[PDB]
Amino acid sequence: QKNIAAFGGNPKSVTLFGESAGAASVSLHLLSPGSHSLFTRAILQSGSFNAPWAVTSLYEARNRTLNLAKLTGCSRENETEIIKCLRNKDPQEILLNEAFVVPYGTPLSVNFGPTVDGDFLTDMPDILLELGQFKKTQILVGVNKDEGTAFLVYGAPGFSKDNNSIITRKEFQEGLKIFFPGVSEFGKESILFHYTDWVDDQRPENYREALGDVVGDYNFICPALEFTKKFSEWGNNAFFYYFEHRSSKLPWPEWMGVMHGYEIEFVFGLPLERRDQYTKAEEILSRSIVKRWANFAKYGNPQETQNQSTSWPVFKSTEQKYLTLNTESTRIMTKLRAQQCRFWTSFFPKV
Amino acid sequence: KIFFPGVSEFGKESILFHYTDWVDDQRPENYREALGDVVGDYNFICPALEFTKKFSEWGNNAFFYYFEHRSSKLPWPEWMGVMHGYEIEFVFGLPLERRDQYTKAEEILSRSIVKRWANFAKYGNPQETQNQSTSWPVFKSTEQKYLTLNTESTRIMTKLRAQQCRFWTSFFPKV
Amino acid sequence: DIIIATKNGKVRGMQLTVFGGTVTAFLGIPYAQPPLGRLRFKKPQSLTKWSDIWNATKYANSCCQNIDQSFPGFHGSEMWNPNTDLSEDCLYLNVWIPAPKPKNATVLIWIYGGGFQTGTSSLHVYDGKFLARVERVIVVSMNYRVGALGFLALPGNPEAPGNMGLFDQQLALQWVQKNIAAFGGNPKSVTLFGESAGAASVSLHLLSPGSHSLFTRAILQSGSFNAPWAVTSLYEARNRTLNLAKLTGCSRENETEIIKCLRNKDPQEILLNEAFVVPYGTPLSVNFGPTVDGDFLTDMPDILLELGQFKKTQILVGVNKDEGTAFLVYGAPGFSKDNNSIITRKEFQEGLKIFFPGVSEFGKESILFHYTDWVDDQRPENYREALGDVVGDYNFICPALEFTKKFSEWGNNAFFYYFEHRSSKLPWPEWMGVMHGYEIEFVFGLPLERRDQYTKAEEILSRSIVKRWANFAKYGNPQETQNQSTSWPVFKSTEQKYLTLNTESTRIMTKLRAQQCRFWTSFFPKV
Ligand SMILES: *[C@@H]1O[C@H](CO[C@H]2O[C@@H](C)[C@@H](O)[C@@H](O)[C@@H]2O)[C@@H](O[C@@H]2O[C@H](CO)[C@@H](O)[C@H](O)[C@H]2NC(C)=O)[C@H](O)[C@H]1NC(C)=O
Ligand SMILES: *[C@@H]1O[C@H](CO[C@H]2O[C@@H](C)[C@@H](O)[C@@H](O)[C@@H]2O)[C@@H](O[C@@H]2O[C@H](CO)[C@@H](O)[C@H](O)[C@H]2NC(C)=O)[C@H](O)[C@H]1NC(C)=O
Ligand SMILES: *[C@H]1O[C@H](CO[C@H]2O[C@@H](C)[C@@H](O)[C@@H](O)[C@@H]2O)[C@@H](O[C@@H]2O[C@H](CO)[C@@H](O)[C@H](O)[C@H]2NC(C)=O)[C@H](O)[C@H]1NC(C)=O
Ligand SMILES: *[C@H]1O[C@H](CO[C@H]2O[C@@H](C)[C@@H](O)[C@@H](O)[C@@H]2O)[C@@H](O[C@@H]2O[C@H](CO)[C@@H](O)[C@H](O)[C@H]2NC(C)=O)[C@H](O)[C@H]1NC(C)=O
Ligand SMILES: *[C@@H]1O[C@H](CO)[C@@H](O)[C@H](O)[C@H]1NC(C)=O
Ligand SMILES: *[C@@H]1O[C@H](CO)[C@@H](O)[C@H](O)[C@H]1NC(C)=O
Ligand SMILES: *[C@@H]1O[C@H](CO)[C@@H](O)[C@H](O)[C@H]1NC(C)=O
Ligand SMILES: *[C@@H]1O[C@H](CO)[C@@H](O)[C@H](O)[C@H]1NC(C)=O
Ligand SMILES: *[C@@H]1O[C@H](CO)[C@@H](O)[C@H](O)[C@H]1NC(C)=O
Ligand SMILES: *[C@@H]1O[C@H](CO)[C@@H](O)[C@H](O)[C@H]1NC(C)=O
Ligand SMILES: *[C@@H]1O[C@H](CO)[C@@H](O)[C@H](O)[C@H]1NC(C)=O
Ligand SMILES: [Ca+2]
Ligand SMILES: [Ca+2]
Ligand SMILES: [Ca+2]
Ligand SMILES: [Cl-]
Ligand SMILES: [Cl-]
Ligand SMILES: [Cl-]
Ligand SMILES: [Cl-]
Ligand SMILES: [Cl-]
Ligand SMILES: [K+]
Ligand SMILES: [Mg+2]
Ligand code: NA
Ligand code: NA
Ligand code: NA
Ligand code: NA
Ligand code: NA
Repeated sequence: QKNIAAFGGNPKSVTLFGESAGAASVSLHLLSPGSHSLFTRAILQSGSFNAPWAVTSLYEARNRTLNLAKLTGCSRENETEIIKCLRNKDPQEILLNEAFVVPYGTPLSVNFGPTVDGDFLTDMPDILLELGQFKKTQILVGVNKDEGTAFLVYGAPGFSKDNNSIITRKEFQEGLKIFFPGVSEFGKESILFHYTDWVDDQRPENYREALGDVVGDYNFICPALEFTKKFSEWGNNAFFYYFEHRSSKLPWPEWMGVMHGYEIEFVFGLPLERRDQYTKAEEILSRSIVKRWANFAKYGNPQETQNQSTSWPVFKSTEQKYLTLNTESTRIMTKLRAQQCRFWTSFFPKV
Repeated sequence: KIFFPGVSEFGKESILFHYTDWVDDQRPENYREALGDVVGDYNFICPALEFTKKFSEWGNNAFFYYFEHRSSKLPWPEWMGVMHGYEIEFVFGLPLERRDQYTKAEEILSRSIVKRWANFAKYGNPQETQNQSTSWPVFKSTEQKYLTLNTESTRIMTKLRAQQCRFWTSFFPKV
Repeated sequence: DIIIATKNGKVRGMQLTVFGGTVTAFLGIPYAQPPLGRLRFKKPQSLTKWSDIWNATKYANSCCQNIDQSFPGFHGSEMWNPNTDLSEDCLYLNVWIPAPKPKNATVLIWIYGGGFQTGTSSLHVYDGKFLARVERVIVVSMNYRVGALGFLALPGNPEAPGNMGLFDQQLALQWVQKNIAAFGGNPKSVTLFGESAGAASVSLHLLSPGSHSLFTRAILQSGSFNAPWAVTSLYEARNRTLNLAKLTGCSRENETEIIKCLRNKDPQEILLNEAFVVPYGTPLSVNFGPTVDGDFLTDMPDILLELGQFKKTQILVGVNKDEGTAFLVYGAPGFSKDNNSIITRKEFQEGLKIFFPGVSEFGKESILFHYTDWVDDQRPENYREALGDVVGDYNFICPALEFTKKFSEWGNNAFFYYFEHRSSKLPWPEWMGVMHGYEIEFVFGLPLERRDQYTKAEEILSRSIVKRWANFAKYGNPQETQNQSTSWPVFKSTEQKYLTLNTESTRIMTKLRAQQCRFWTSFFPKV
């Protein structure tokens, strides 16, 4: 705000964009009254603060601060004395102990993250979202087709980047234990139930695909769609995309599909670099995404107006139109993961 | 186990789960009341409400009532409340018989139900038009208005057992 | 040790433990010159400034008032009596703030009832510490003058212009605009709330142009200014000021000479005579209350309501299931807190005489007629229940519903509740049901105190009401969003949806007391 005019920029036309925790951050700036006047609009790539990894409760937070003290020989009496001790520790001694403040972590553990501090965040963010207490502006929100797969190779039994990861029923069950460690037996059976009614050939990859869907729907896609619904109910324009292109250069194996984080290079326009070995179709998809992001930032409308492109409709409650981003045919579709999200959003929270 | 013998372990836990989140005093009758609700919702009330929704979606007028008066003469004990089958005597007008030991309020409730059933039969509209009565609204998808039948205050209400019926009607059949 | 710098100087507070946490309480901060001597009966004058640290560590003097002596030793009446010294030196206010000091907290300002004749901010059931702890709001409450000391009127004469206690309230709201940021509060997010005459006061601030910029929204618990006890006409007002003079040996010639005489009287001599300025009073008499003064209130409030001349904002409005019963034991024949109060037809008739003394014979028969068409068993309590319904519908429920309709017709969101839970601890007997004033303890979160012998279901109902009031104040929408709760719909003309508050099943219902209110609102006024 203070300096960008000197570089030829317009402080009145600032768009935030971010991916994963970076997207959850963009979403919290839409909520924080101290950020309201520092930006114009927002773009959220695979993340939002209502994802179940994004915000730590006060209770877990103090428990984690105190466990960190026990581990560093910093358990004290005066709280300000705990911190003063902690300031004397070598940064390495703090990093080494971070993983252990939690009794069981998952590959998506966020040990130290946003909290309701009464300053940045004045109330529980789900309450602010629901009651319309956020900056009124346009948003662009999206997710990748295979969000969940990247995490399976960081602890799910029977998975591996170096084979096809065909797993059994029993391995799937063990995998729900790895990803949902605090959850009751019934809570875990209910997941198995929703995701294993096969249609239907006895395909060997049934369980492998189901486990990636479980992880992506719960952690990324359903919270993104739900954030988008509630936000657009207060009258602002929203645009939703489903990214479904697997990079020709992806070094992870094929079963992992269109992974978490692998739209970013298209957004930054790396395939525009011809001397770089992306394909021609990839250059053109990146060039269209670049123009759409740029139009959204400048004009609040992510259209590509010159090349007979598919027109991107606004996302509303009720119709829930979204746009697919791929190398062949750009399509408008409706009600992404409708059945799955009813499960995660209206049933599972009760569990 | 007695009421859902063919049902999986998970199917049965899901019932326990929906019906035992207590609100909340540790009341000793919690489980007794929950088990009667389970049996009535699954077997009678949710299928009735669901039949009424689907039928009225094709354009016809429907009227829905919730009967909540316990007969002063009921020989079953009190914990059983407003039992299955014990509206019938009000519909047939037995309490109209004064020499029969129903109360005055019961004679009047039966007399109003008799007139409503009769008007529905003759005129297709179950109103009691002469005695400043509550007007019975048609039941539609979306609003789901229904009328309560009782001895004190006749009321229009909406969305009977909404949460319970979402369970029986959209989840449980999958089990 | 907690010291805050105000515009008028430093104040010191004290810390309280509440549910394993801390709240900081500043009790007894002055907000005006003591209105003594030549200032008796005048508008509150602004306060000078102190050098040194003002100690705000105990409740202050309550204002001069007659006391309820109908049931000595009985906690049901006596919990409403003042619990600090009575004095004309009573213009003080209280502040409860969360600890650690909040950054920009919403502010809730409580205005007590008592008929404009009684009441005090220091009562136990108005202690703001529970709301500050649980909801992280700041809670403010003030004392304001009541009785003749607060509402004597010779309209247009600044020695006794009328509405002085409403001006006392107004000046405390200004104190909050100027000072609350120093305590971590947001002057841009202030909600008024009040019960009974306190609610009627909140409603008059929605009408008074001098209050428009001192608050954001309003909550009205069992009261509004269109209730028939809430506003005195100019005619009754002068008659009452002059009768008061006859009684004190102050009848004079020059009006300013009447007031000067009255300023020499002992406060007791004024209190003693207050009951007699009226030829026949009822248990709901308001001898000295709001008037159309041309200053606070620029026209008859029913005219302002009807023509849309009020602050545009959200409101939350509600009533209790048995508003009328508390008043029956203060003069209705055959009633008693110590028996079941089964009364006859003839006692009911005598009771209408006690409650509607200026009303014609036909006016009284019309009431009997609307409320005694029995349905139908010859139940012995028919007449007892009918008389409480009469008193509650006329005085509280129908004026509240009517205020809510007219207000929401000008485009603002309104929420209406019907409170139907009888406290497990109620010391009044059962036939009195869900009495007037006995939601207040749920709103202030007293049952959150486990060591206090309310039930578990009561803790949970209070916790949900607390969250709803807090959300309304912060966000203008009284939802409880986390616990699968019933969603509270806005009240509109036409549908008239309202929410029930009870321990079992929270319900949305429509058209509360439709038939009764047609009677009170469209027929009875003609009588
Ligand atoms: C895919 O590989 C996994 C991962 O573990 C292995 O990596 C392989 C490429 C292989 O070279 C192997 O030596 C290495 O350990 C296999 O899962 C393992 O299966 C064994 C049974 O031998 C289990 O006891 C192991 O605990 C399990 N390891 C882990 C870390 O879970 C997996 O079976 C294989 N799948 C195929 C080929 O379909
Ligand atoms: C309920 O009590 C009233 C109130 O008056 C009485 O309080 C009682 C508890 C009792 O001890 C009695 O001594 C005391 O006076 C009764 O009303 C009274 O009824 C009498 C007839 O005896 C009338 O002449 C009185 O004027 C009347 N008193 C008042 C102040 O109105 C009432 O009858 C009783 N009702 C019951 C038991 O159902
Ligand atoms: C927060 O509090 C305790 C902390 O216990 C932890 O001690 C830390 C220093 C760290 O090393 C961590 O791994 C360890 O768990 C949690 O209680 C644990 O759970 C077990 C259950 O078997 C208990 O026996 C112990 O109290 C403790 N474990 C061990 C091995 O000492 C507690 O669960 C946690 N609260 C949460 C997650 O809500
Ligand atoms: C206002 O004016 C007179 C005031 O009369 C009153 O004198 C006061 C000092 C006080 O003690 C009060 O009790 C007394 O009533 C009212 O007229 C009264 O009504 C009677 C009817 O029987 C008349 O005979 C008298 O003028 C007077 N009564 C007595 C006993 O002296 C008048 O009604 C009132 N106006 C209103 C209420 O609108
Ligand atoms: C603890 O010590 C700090 C810093 O040394 C001091 O300022 C504070 O007053 C003390 N607090 C408590 C709670 O003992
Ligand atoms: C539009 O088409 C031209 C060629 O016809 C091409 O060079 C370019 O990549 C396209 N522009 C955008 C923004 O997609
Ligand atoms: C209507 O009211 C009359 C008396 O006023 C009564 O006798 C009768 O029971 C009522 N009729 C019906 C149909 O309810
Ligand atoms: C206010 O409170 C403290 C007591 O803790 C005292 O030191 C101070 O002087 C008091 N002021 C008075 C009594 O005026
Ligand atoms: C508090 O919030 C308001 C808006 O409701 C804002 O204008 C104000 O300046 C804020 N003050 C702070 C954080 O001190
Ligand atoms: C009466 O006396 C007052 C005050 O002493 C004086 O100012 C005023 O002019 C007089 N008014 C009338 C109407 O006689
Ligand atoms: C919500 O539910 C929790 C327990 O599940 C309970 O402790 C609390 O009283 C509730 N919160 C509100 C605001 O009602
Ligand atoms: Ca976490
Ligand atoms: Ca006390
Ligand atoms: Ca009056
Ligand atoms: Cl199994
Ligand atoms: Cl569709
Ligand atoms: Cl509804
Ligand atoms: Cl008669
Ligand atoms: Cl209706
Ligand atoms: K389920
Ligand atoms: Mg009171
Ligand atoms: Na990772
Ligand atoms: Na890459
Ligand atoms: Na029978
Ligand atoms: Na009273
Ligand atoms: Na009480």
